[PDB]
Amino acid sequence: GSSGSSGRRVRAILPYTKVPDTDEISFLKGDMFIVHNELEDGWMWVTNLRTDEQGLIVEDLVEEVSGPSSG
Repeated sequence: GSSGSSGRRVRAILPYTKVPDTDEISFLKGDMFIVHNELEDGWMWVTNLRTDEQGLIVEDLVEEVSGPSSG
């Protein structure tokens, strides 16, 4: 266990179409996730809270969940 991040939270602003014959996962707009590992080429090993599965999503199809406003 080395120095890193705790766990960034993001949300799918739009529905994606996982790739056929791969680990990728299909999510829907509104579905949250949990950033566990930060990959390269714009990718991260997160886990959908709805499907409760792990996969590879792009940081371009998600948004950062942070702010003063509640919720």
